[PDB]
Amino acid sequence: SENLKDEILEKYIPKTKKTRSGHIVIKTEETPNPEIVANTRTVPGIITARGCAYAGCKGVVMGPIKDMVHITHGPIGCSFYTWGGRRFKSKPENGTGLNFNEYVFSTDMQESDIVFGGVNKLKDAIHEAYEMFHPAAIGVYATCPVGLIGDDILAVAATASKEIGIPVHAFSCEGYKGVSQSAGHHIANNTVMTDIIGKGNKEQKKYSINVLGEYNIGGDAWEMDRVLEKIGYHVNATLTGDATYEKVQNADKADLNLVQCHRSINYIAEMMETKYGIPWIKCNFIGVDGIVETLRDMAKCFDDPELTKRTEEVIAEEIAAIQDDLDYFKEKLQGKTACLYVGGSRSHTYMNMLKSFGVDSLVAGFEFAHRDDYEGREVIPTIKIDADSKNIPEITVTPDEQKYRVVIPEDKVEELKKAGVPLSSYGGMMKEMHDGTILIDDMNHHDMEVVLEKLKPDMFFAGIKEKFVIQKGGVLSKQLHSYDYNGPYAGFRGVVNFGHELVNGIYTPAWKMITPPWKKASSES
Amino acid sequence: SENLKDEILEKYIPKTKKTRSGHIVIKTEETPNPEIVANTRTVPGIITARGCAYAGCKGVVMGPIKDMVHITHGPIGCSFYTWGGRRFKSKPENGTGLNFNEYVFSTDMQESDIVFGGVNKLKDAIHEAYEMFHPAAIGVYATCPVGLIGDDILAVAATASKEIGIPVHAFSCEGYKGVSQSAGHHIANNTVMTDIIGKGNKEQKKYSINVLGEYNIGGDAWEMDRVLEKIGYHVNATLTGDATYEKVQNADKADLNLVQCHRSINYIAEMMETKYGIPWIKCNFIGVDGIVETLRDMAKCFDDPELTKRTEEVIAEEIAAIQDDLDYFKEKLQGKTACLYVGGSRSHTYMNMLKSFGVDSLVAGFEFAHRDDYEGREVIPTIKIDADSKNIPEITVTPDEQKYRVVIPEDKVEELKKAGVPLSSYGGMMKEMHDGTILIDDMNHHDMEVVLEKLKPDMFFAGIKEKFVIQKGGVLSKQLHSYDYNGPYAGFRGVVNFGHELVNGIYTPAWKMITPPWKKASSES
Amino acid sequence: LDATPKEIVERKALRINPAKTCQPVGAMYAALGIHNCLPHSHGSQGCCSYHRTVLSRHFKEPAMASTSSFTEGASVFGGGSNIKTAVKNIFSLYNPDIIAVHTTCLSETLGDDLPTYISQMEDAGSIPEGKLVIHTNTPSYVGSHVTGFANMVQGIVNYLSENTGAKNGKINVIPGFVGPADMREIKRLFEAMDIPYIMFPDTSGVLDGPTTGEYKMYPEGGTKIEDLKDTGNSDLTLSLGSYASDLGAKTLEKKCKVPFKTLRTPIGVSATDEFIMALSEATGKEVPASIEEERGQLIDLMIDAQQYLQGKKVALLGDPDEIIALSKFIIELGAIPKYVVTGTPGMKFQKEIDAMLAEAGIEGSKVKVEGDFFDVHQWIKNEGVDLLISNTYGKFIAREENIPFVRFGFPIMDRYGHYYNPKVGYKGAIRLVEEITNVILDKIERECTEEDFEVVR
Amino acid sequence: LDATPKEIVERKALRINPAKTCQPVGAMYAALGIHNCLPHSHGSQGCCSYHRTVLSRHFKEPAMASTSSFTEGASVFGGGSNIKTAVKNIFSLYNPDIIAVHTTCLSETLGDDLPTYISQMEDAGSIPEGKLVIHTNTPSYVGSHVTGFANMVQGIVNYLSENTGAKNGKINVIPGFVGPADMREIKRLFEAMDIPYIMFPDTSGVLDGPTTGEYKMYPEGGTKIEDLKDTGNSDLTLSLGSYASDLGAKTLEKKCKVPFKTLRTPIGVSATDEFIMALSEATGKEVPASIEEERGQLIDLMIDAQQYLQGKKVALLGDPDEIIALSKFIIELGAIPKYVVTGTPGMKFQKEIDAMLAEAGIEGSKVKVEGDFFDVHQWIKNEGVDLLISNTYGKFIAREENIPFVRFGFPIMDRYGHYYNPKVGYKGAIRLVEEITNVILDKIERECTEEDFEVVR
Ligand code: CFM
Ligand code: CFM
Ligand SMILES: [Ca+2]
Ligand SMILES: [Ca+2]
Repeated sequence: SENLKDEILEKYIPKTKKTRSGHIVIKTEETPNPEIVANTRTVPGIITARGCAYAGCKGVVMGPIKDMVHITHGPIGCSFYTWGGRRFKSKPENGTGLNFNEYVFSTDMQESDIVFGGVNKLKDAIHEAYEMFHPAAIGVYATCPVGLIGDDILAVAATASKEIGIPVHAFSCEGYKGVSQSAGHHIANNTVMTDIIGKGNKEQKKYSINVLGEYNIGGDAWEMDRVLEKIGYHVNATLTGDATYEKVQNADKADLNLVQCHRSINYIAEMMETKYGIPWIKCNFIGVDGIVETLRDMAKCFDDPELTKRTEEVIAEEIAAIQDDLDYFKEKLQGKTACLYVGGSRSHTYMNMLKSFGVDSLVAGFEFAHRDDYEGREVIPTIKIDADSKNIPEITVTPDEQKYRVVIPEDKVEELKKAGVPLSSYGGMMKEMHDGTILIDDMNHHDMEVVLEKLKPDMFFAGIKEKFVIQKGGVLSKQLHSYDYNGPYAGFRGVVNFGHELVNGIYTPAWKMITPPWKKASSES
Repeated sequence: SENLKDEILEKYIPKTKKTRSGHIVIKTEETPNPEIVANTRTVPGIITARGCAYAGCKGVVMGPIKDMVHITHGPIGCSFYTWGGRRFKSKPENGTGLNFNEYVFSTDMQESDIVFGGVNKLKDAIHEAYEMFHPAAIGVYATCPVGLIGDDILAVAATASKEIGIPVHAFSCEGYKGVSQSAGHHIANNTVMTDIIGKGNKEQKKYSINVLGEYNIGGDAWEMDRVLEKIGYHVNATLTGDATYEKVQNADKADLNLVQCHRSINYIAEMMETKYGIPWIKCNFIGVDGIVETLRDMAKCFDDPELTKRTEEVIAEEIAAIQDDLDYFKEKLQGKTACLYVGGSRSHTYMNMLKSFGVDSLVAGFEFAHRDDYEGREVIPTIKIDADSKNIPEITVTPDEQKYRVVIPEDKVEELKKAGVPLSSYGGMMKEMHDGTILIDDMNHHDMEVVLEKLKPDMFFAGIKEKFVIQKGGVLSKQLHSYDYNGPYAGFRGVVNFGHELVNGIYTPAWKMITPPWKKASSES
Repeated sequence: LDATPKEIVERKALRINPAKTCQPVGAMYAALGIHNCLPHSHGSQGCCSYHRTVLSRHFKEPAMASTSSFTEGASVFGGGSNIKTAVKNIFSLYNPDIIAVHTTCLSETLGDDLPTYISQMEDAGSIPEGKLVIHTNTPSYVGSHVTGFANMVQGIVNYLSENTGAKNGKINVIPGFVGPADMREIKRLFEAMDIPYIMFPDTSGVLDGPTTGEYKMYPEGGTKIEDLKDTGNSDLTLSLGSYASDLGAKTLEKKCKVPFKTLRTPIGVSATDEFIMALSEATGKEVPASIEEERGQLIDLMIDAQQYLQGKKVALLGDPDEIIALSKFIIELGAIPKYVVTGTPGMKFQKEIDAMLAEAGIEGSKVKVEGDFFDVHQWIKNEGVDLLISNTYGKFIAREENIPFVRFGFPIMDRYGHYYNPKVGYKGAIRLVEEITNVILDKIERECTEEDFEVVR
Repeated sequence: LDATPKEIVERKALRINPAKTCQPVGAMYAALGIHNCLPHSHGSQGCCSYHRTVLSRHFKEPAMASTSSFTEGASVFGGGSNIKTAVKNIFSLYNPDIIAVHTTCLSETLGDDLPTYISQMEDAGSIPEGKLVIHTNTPSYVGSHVTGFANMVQGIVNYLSENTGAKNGKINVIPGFVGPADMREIKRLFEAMDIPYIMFPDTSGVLDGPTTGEYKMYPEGGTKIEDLKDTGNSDLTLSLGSYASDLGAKTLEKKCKVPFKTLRTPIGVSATDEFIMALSEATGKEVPASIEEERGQLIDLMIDAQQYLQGKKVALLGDPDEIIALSKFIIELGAIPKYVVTGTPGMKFQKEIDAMLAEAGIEGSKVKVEGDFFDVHQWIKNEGVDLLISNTYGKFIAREENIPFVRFGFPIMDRYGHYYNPKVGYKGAIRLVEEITNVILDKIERECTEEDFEVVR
């Protein structure tokens, strides 16, 4: 359809009207699922939700590893604003071990460093961080001025590595790269893949699983790994959250990779299949359907009925305790309408869950994700690069001569074929969205106010900037990023926390008492 | 001259001026120790601080015995106002020990009860308390209407007691009795002597000493016993303190009785000597002087070389322990003026501790004390009674035949001469007091004000209602009853608590910040 | 903080840890809301002292009062002679403009006829010119301290509020047994509205007050005696809270037919909106932006903290009139009132907060009129509550049973400052949403595991 | 909440747990103090998200700002093209009356000349009829958010202050980097002494406020453009913060020649008195009975609570103006400022603190300008302190070493309602004394023995 595109586009000056246009797509059966324009420049002076390259690299992929001091090279706010903002949970490895979640380390650049590039203040701060805390590795991250003042944070880490004797990893993620934090993921995924996965010894166990791309926000991974510990799977590495450097290093002591977030870890999912023969699956541990399917798919990739039998037993057991609440949740919430806007992947996963409560997701979109996250992985042969995206170096992986194996032969095609087990595939969001559904890439402050005033959603799931705008006009914004300081929202157990939190949030008494007696009635008293 | 006495008096309607003059005196050379009229009835519509018989029987004396349910027979305010304001700290006897200190029991009298007598409610409330709690004894306390209404609590008590098994003890202290809280201390004292005190069966111990008239306010008794315990005496009863009903029944199994408050259990001291042969000394554990001579005289009575040197050993080690700040307290506190008005012992006991500091007492009175307390136990032949007052049971005893004993042979008169160990004697307040000082029995708000404005002290010790009049006028008042919710103020460690509290009281900066810079010389220019 | 059974013992005779005090203190308090008035306990000596001590220990301020200092002999010959001497000594030495007399169980059981002693004093020239002794009969073995306040305020209409025809344009407001900061806020919403009023009693420039560095026995606040007189010819009387305020309001309405209006104590959205609406409806004038905004900020704060508020079970213990207004406000916060007790007698409390949970769909509640603290702790031993909002003695239940607790009512004797901020209006509701939320966040911040410790919340 | 070497180490280059943040968000705060202003970050877009997200987290409110969203290419071709486009989509879509622009690391490192860029948009008709663009230069690698505030105050006098030859009898006030509640309290005080003002910035009806049901991109508080223009025609300026209101102060007076006085932020008795004294010596206004009462109720609280506030050593971290004046209050209270830290630079913080301790004979205290939380925690591990006053991240030390914590400053992203309290004035100070007494007494009543526990404190 096209009619709401005109209500939104009506106001834009025509040059912005032209650019903006491809980013708003409406799904019609007619146009049986279409193409959106994702991952280009943000338009200046539009109010967007989006970030910087460093926000996806230090912020989200690298930040989570618990025993590496992660130091920022640049002025203070790049470190300050990473200090407990995104809430990934660690606890030290097995009571002992390091945990650095509580601190932020910086080089606090000053004007002399900006004019005479602070590379010994990095040499010094690197040796200092090591002497004080003697960590597993140290990671140096780049901020906007490092690049321009010519600081080769890469060379400094190489010298550093050899005097200090610890891995010191340099990451160039200056906030003026790409167009959003999606670019940042790509930059980080490369250094991990090369110089930390694979390096290591720890021999593998049976049923070794890795959950890839799960930053354990609000406990989520501890929850998935509860249910899987429970089947007999050995999750070798969650890539990240509560990940030890030593556990990332041996992430090849696995059998399947289970990509939960496709937009941040697909580069590794791909490069691993190639070097070691560790096939990836798209997995979804959010919402019951997503979860039951993920469990049955990976049990089908693994070969055996003992493990399929126990999966069915623990599937049952689990959803039956969770049942009467599921029921409750539906009865309070059916008929309501949601719009969803996160970045990368959470507008999609949280959808199955909302169908489970009878809520209709009318509108959805991402603030930094690419075309294959909406349409499908298929379209990746097909992409127009002018952009500014991962015009950021791409790297190539060749079979590890020694640790290469093919873990499933060609009944892999019997997976993809039969019962549609998602072996190395994703078919995005749009696919799942209902008809007469709207998708908006890098939706701004303008766009959500006509979606809000034209369409009237009962709830709107965005983030923090945006939370208090929606809430102020009398509609319920729950933030899907930071869980509204709750957790888990993954697994069978998260599902019931997400359910009540939402129930409670709609049935909040003060919602109905925003308008006073003298205004809405006694206008002259 | 000292026309302060004359200044206080002159504004007084002349029938009042003639009762009031006998109350204020000046001790002076020609007159070391003048007469004061004391235990007078209170004049109506003069702000007096005095309480009632019930405050002294139920709240003060009996109150501290921690495993009796002390139930107020009367309306609710009488029970509510003895709920935690009087700071007797208690602790369960040896872990599993009943303690009812944080509870306040009542038959709460009603309307139908006044017109038909709540005598039957008292009967049912007693076995409700016993059933629910199972006390050691239960205690019954009578407020104003109970005398008026005809419920004879004495007879209900005695009966229910037989039923229940336990000691139910009825105490008539209807607050219209007496002229003050003293009346309550005489009432409590006969009953506990007659039917509680020599009813146990403990096999008396080595240097069984007793502290009598100590209620343990803020752990005062706990500090008294830690010095006494060190030395080698076995304290056997503290009379009432943190007392089990049981070690009161065995108060008779001591050799020497240390009376700390003379106004409250001097009737016990007296009858206890006369029935069992146990001599009392006048002890004082407030102030380092007060406590070292108490100890020395105690040793004079258990004339025992190791005990007599163990006292000398512990005294010295313990004063080294508090030395450095006792003469710091002084650096800051000498040269200051003090006035004391307290109940019927403290205005006198603290008087050495102030002096030890260099602070002089200038004016000092007592709420409800008598002539032996201002003047010395000797005038007890010279006193005669009624204020409006005295129809208070004068109990009388006979020595046991089979249980009386000569603890000291007539060695006692060796000692009453021999540095006059205050063995079965007390020289009151006026003779610790210096010349040109004022004593003021039953001080009004008018008196305090004249004193305060003519003499302008530096501190004035009193209690909760005076506390705030005195400091709103901007002068320090600390509280000598409640200790300002810290303590011990008695003991050795207890000296230090007073000194620091007090110097931190004087050196508080808002004292000096009461005048705003404008209405000073800066607000008419 | 021991001895309470888990296994409930429903007592009929033994009162333990009560949720009330007797009559005289509310009457004492009420009298300090008259300017240049000295409260007098006509009766028993130790009563005055005990009652002046709960005000000095709540507010950390003096509460002055005199006693007839009855003895054994007044229990034969009356307490007449005792008050007659006291009136003399009070005027000569301490000089009040008015003396407000109220009684105790002793004089009340003695049946001591105050109005004839009063008559006797200035028919025998004893009370000087421009001076007055006024009075109320306060039987402590009836009601509670709110009943006392109720009674002092109707004694004050009885002796003072006269209709001379020379009618003002004022509405009178009786604030209930609320604190000096509550009386200050209710005056100030009136100032935001332009409505001319007379509030009596007013402990505002009195039981909370500034160190001058001078002590004045009669502090400057309190209702003036010339103002209490023109309470007879005003346009309307609003009485904030039934149990405390209706009595003077109806009695005034009777001697001088001045209307009266009974509205609840203004705590949270309903009670405040309504107070406000009442002033509007009655005076014709419209609500100011200052108030729309205090109102907006309140709804916004209850909406931002909403995460925490929803479904918290609460144990409430206090006074009838305010716990009626407060339970409605935890009901609009999204919390459940689980255990609502008042110690002070009265059907209304049963009835009103009863209705409140039926039109709200709340079940499992134990609401109890004339209960005590032992009762609520025993209930909590059986199924726990999430928050406790009582005076200072509920703190023993809090510590023992690790329950969040906010102090509220009479008497809070542990803390400093409480007395200077309201619980009434939009302000005192903001304030209350703030403190119940911090108490709940502080708890969870304290008892979570170290990987469950959060930074934004 | 651990792994800090107890053994103190002094670090030259590793900054751990900073007690400051970067310039742009102070500049965003101050720009939200102008009515119908929409801040613009000129640099990459990461910096916008971060600063609006901290402003929402501390006020549970919306911060709205736009970006010249800089890419790879602006490093080669400036940000000329970027703010030009940015201005056209702003004015087209969401039109402020004023776009107030500030920069980040990038623009300062690349040398961006947004003086010519503005003149270009202007010449090019990209600024509509009657609208405007203002800018300040907020370089991230020098100073902190106090400095971004202080610079946006100057850019707005520099573009807007006018002496149009006709003095108002108003006094200009620049409240410093204080929250909506402190601006609102000082307006409350001006007007109490009956002095007309112009206060800029004025976050008052912008970063707190009503849920009404309609959202406005431009809330209605803040200063009006017209009044910001009239500052040039006032009689005096009062700077409340030498670190934050002073560039403005000077720059108003070098430009419009309106003379300025610098006061301390008005926290506590000493500095709040000199604030009312500045209002008197200037207009000649007599100080009312009201403010007099307010002063004295702080003095009776300061005095009634005194036992608990005496010989209590306090660790304090924060921004220079607020921590200098709050360290004075802590001394006034009876307590000892044992560890006094600011992340933000400048000698004056440290040598103003030095001669208040030295002044008062306080010794052993450590004063660190440009220090973090890792420093103050190591200190606490070699010398445990009695209270902690800090913004939200103080909590990690306070749970490790169980310390009573009072949240103060920017940023507190933790509790709800805190932005409605003043910390200025006698009202603010009463609220401070009150929470300091309570967190202390809270710990006591939790820590103590059953048997050793009290009911009146
Ligand atoms: S906005 Fe995720 S692609 Fe990235 S911080 Fe959130 S919807 Fe990021 S799911 Fe993840 S843990 Fe996230 S929620 Fe992919 S990692 S740059 Mo803001
Ligand atoms: S006012 Fe003691 S005769 Fe009695 S309660 Fe205090 S100065 Fe009493 S020492 Fe004691 S524990 Fe006392 S402090 Fe005698 S017991 S009727 Mo108010
Ligand atoms: Ca006070
Ligand atoms: Ca808000």
